[PDB]
Amino acid sequence: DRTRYFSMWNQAVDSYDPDVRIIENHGTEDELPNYCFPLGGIGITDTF
Amino acid sequence: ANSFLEEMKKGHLERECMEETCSYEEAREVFEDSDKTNEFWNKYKDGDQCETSPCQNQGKCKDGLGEYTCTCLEGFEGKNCE
Ligand SMILES: [Ca+2]
Ligand SMILES: [Ca+2]
Ligand SMILES: [Ca+2]
Repeated sequence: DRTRYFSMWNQAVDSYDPDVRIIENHGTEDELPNYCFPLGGIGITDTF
Repeated sequence: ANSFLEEMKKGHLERECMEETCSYEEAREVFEDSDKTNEFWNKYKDGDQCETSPCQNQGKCKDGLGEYTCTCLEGFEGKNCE
């Protein structure tokens, strides 16, 4: 095998990521949106 | 007066039109009313002008950006009902 490494002879074979050679496309899953909020929480306000 | 949030929050006269220039609208936003829009915004820098009631003989006052209108009754007129 050549899929493992060894320091003794600087032994490691170069490779590449699979998905980089051929990409895929499925979009993603994003039904739920994502929200930021004010550090306090209510920000605006109005004397009462 | 103006900012990313100075004109994005609630419109309150106790906020925008008071401590800078109060150029325009921020005296109209608070009330949503273009009637005293330019009959009151002239009184932001130099003080009021009709508070003295220059018109005598029971004559009403009207403020303009530089000159004052004095409405005196039938048979009465004048620059200050004078
Ligand atoms: Ca302010
Ligand atoms: Ca306003
Ligand atoms: Ca305003």
